[PDB]
Amino acid sequence: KLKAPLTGLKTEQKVTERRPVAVVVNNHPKARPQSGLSKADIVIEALAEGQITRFLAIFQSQMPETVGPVRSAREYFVTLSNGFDSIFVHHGWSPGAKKQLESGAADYMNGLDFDGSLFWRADFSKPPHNSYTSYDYIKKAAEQKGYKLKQETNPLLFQTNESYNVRVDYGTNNVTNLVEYNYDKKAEFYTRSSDGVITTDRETGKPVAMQNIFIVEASHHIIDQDGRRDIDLESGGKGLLFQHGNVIETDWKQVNGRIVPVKDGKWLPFVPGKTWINIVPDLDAASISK
Repeated sequence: KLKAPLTGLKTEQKVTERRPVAVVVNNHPKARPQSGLSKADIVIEALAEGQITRFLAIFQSQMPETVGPVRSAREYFVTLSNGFDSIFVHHGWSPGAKKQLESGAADYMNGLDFDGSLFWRADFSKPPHNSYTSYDYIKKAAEQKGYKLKQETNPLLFQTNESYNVRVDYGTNNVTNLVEYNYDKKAEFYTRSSDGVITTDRETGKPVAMQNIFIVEASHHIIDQDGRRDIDLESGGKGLLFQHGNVIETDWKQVNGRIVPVKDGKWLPFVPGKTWINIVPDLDAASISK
């Protein structure tokens, strides 16, 4: 029947009203492999702690069992979550993020408040990379805060040979953080790996697969005395779009809280399926390959 808003794939009527759930997911080496990333429609990676990146996994067409490890919230993540007015799930936060959310920026769930009940601690890992929750517990937390679980969200724009792969380097002089996306002509999708290991979902033991790689160049600026940096996600800018082994040079503008790829005065559509967005402070961090 109808299609899912964030994937463009057909689904059942009930999902059509399932409110998006955006979870901040730990991407520190010790947090891999994470749980539930294969069920996310959109996953956004961006620099968080030092040279370490962090994810915002947005679920809508598919809800995960357990998801995590959960990590601290950042302003740019609150902003990204809001592009879909999603229930914001996290654990801890930066000063800016705190005031933002305490100012009513979004319906949130802080691991701080449920650590011990709706949020649990994994025993095969140590803090603070052992913090998880589940869609079932997330619902229970919504039932207490009076958060609406059903709402319709405006869908993304989807469409109806060659083969280029891409790598993204976040690391610096001494620290390394390499992400690679390899297209599978046969499978007709991309595979991911970080620091040399293929990105899998601990919950399935299977590699995650997406149909769009969207590299976005956004200004990273320090706005803290400790050095914390923010990411200008409103000024628009340039980026790269990889789909079907193809590569497309593009720009991007923010349209209603969403980062929209636009080229020659028009929105570029996405291929139905999962999408992975990589925010980088320099489009130079990316490198394609045949």
